[PDB]
Amino acid sequence: CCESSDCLEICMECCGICFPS
Amino acid sequence: CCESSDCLEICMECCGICFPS
Amino acid sequence: RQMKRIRAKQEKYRQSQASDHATVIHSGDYFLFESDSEEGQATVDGLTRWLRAFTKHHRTMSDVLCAERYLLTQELLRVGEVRRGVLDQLASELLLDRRLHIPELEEAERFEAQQGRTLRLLRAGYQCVAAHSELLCYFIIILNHMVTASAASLVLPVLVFLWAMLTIPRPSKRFWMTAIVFTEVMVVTKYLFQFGFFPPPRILGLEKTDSYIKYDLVQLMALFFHRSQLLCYGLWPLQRFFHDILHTKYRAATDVYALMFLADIVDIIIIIFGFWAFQVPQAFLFMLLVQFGTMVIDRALYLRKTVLGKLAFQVVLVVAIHIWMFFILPAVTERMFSQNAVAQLWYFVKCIYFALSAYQIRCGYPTRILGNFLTKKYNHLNLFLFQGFRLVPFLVELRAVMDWVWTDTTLSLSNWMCVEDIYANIF
Amino acid sequence: VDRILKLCQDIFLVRETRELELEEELYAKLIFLYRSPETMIKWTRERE
Amino acid sequence: KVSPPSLGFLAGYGIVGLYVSIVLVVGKFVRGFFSEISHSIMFEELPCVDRILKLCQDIFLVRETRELELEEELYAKLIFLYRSPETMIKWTRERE
Amino acid sequence: IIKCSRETEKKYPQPKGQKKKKIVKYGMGGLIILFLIAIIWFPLLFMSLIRSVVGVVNQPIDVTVTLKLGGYEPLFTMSAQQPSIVPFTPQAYEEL
Amino acid sequence: LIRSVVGVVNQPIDVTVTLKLGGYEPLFTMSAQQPSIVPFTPQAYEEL
Repeated sequence: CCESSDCLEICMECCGICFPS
Repeated sequence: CCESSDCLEICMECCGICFPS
Repeated sequence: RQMKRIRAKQEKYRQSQASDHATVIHSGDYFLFESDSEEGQATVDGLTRWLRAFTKHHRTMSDVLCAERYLLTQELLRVGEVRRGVLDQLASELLLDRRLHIPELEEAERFEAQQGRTLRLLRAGYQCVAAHSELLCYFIIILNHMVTASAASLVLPVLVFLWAMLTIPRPSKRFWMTAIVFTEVMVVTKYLFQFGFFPPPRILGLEKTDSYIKYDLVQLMALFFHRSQLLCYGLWPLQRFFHDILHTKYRAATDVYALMFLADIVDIIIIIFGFWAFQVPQAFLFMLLVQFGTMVIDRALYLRKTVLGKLAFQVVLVVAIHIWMFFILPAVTERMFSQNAVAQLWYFVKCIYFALSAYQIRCGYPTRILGNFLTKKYNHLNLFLFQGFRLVPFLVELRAVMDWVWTDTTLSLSNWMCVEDIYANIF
Repeated sequence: VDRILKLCQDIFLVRETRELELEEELYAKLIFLYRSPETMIKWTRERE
Repeated sequence: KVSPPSLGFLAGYGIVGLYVSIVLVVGKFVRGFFSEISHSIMFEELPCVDRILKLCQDIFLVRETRELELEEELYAKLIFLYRSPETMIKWTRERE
Repeated sequence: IIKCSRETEKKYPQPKGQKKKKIVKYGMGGLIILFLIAIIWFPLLFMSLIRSVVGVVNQPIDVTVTLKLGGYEPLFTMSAQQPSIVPFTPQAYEEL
Repeated sequence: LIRSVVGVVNQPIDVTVTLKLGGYEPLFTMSAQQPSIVPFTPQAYEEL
C-alpha cells in the first residue's frame, strides 16, 4: 500500500543524503 | 577613482577565496 | 529592543574581559559562551468563497451603499430635502457600520442563496471584475498591444507603465481621459484608412485588414466601463512636481522583491525555451545577457534601497524594452504576432515585472529587508523550497556575492562566505 | 541549534542598521564557536 | 544555399546535453568553494601561527642534519597538535 | 600562508570596524559576477554561433538534359554550362 | 601522433582534355589513363 506520509518522508530521506540532517 | 592599494587588495581577496586567510 | 539587548551583552563582556581590526575579529575566548542567565464537488464552492474573499471589500462597500441608496431614492420620490436625513435616519465616516434594517433588502439578500450551482460563481466573477476594473483596463491595454505590434499601439502601454502606475492610488482623471480619447482617435484613423481609396504600413500601425479593429472595441469598452464605475462610485515644472510628490509622501511600505525576481526567472526560462524551440536566436542571446544584467542591477537597487534609482531604472527599462521589442527585433527577424508566441509570452511576463516594479516604487522600500526569502517560518515546506533553491546552480553563488558587494560590511569575502554558509547549514 | 541561529540573526540584524563594530564582535564570537567543538557541545546542548 | 557539412549534431537533445553537462559540472566545482567552507574554519582562522611555524621549521631543520629520532618526536608533537583543537587554541593564542 | 597574511595585516592595519572600501568591493564583485555569467553564457554564444551556416549561393554550373526512348539510345542529349545558364533579373522575379 | 597524416602518393589515373568552341560541340576530346600516364624518372626531375 501507500500513504501521504510515506512519499513525504521518502522525499525527506532523498533530500537527506545531499544535505544535512 | 582608484589607488595603488585598491588593486593590490583586490588581488588579495581574489587569492583569498581559493586559499586560506 | 534587540539592539538594546545586544549592546547590553557586549558591555557585560567588555567589562568582564577588562578584569586593529583583525585583532577584534580574533578575540574569542570561552568566557563569551558561558551562561548569561539564559538571556469533490466542493471545489467550486471553494473557488466561489475564495473569489468572495478577494472581493469582500467591494461587496461590503456596495451593500452599505445600496442600503443607503434604497432609502435615499424612496425619500427622493417626493422631493429630496436634507443631506443629514439620509445618514442618521437608519458619525460621518466609518468603513463598515451596522444600524437598523430595511425589510425589502434583507428579503432580497437571501434570494441569491436560492441559486447556488453556478450562478453564485458567475455573480462572484462579475463582481470581481467590478472590483478590479482598474486592473482589467491595464490587462486589456497590454493584451491589445501584444497583438497588433505598432507604435500606434505602443504609445499607450508606455503610458500605463510610466504614468498611470506611478502617481497616486487613483491614477489621475487626465490619464483615463487620455487613453479613452486616444483610442477613439486611433480607431477612427484605422477605420478611415480601412477605406479602399487609399493605397511604412506595418510600423505606423494603420494597416488595412479584415479585423482592423482588434481588441480595440474591447479596450474602449473596458476604459468606458471603468470610467463609469469610477464615476458612480467615488470621485472622478509639472513633471518635477509629479516626481517630488512621488518621492516625498506618507505611504504603506511593502516588499515585492521575491515576486519581481520570480518574474525575471520565469522570463529567462521563456528565453531559454524560445531559443531552443526557435535570425532571432542571435537576438535572444543578447536579450538573455541583458536579462542577467537587469537582474543584477535590480538586486543592487534593492539592497541599496534607493526608490529614486528604481524610478530612473524602471523608466529606462520600460522605454528600452518597448523600443527594442517592437522595432529592433522585428527588423532583425520576423513579425512578433505572425509567429513568435514565445516573444508574446516573454513580453507579457516582462509586463508583469513592470507592474510589480511600479507597485514597489509607489509603495517605497520598507525597513528590515535582509533575511532570506524562504526562511521566515521553519515549517515542513520552507525546508524543501530552500533546499531546491540551493540546488539550482549559480544562485547562492551570486546571491552571496551580490549580497556582499552592496551591503555595508566590514568582512572580507571569505569571512562573508563563512557566515552565509553557517547560516544556511544552521537553518 | 537555537543559539547559533540567534547569533546569525543578530549578525544580520546588526549589519542591517549600519551598526558595524557589533558585527565584528559577533563575528568573532561565531568564529570561535566553529573553532572549538567542545564549546559547540556546551553551546548547542539540548536545553533542560 | 550551400552550407559546410559542419552541422554535426544539432539542438533538440543533441547539443543542449553538452551545455547542460558543462554548466552543471562547473556549478558543482564552483560550489566547492562556498558549501563546505565552514568546516575547515578551525584550521584557517588562527590568530598567531608563530609556534606552529617554529615547530615545522624545527622538523625541517632536524631532518636536515641527518638527526632522525628528534624528527619522529617532533612529528608526534605536530600530529597531536592537529588532533586536538582545544590545544590548538591554547597553542595559537595571541601572545599577551 | 596564514603567517604571511598575519604579517601583512600587522604592517598595514584596519581600524576598529570600517566600511569595506567601496572600490575593492565593486571591483571584486564585478570580477566574480563577470566570470560566473561568462561561464553561464559564452557556451550559449558558441553553441548558437557555430550553428550559423550563412546563406551562400550554390549555382549549378552545368545542366544536362537527355531523352532516352526505352533503352535504345539518347535521342537528344544536351549540356549548356556557362552562357546558357543565366540568373534572373530582380524585375523578372517580380514578374514571376 | 594522430595529426601525422603521412605523405601518400595520389596519382591521377585518368586525364581528360576537351576543346569546346562556344557551346556547339567538343572539337577534340581525349582520355588517356594507363599507358600515357607515366611518372618522371629522377634524372628527368633533375633536368626540370
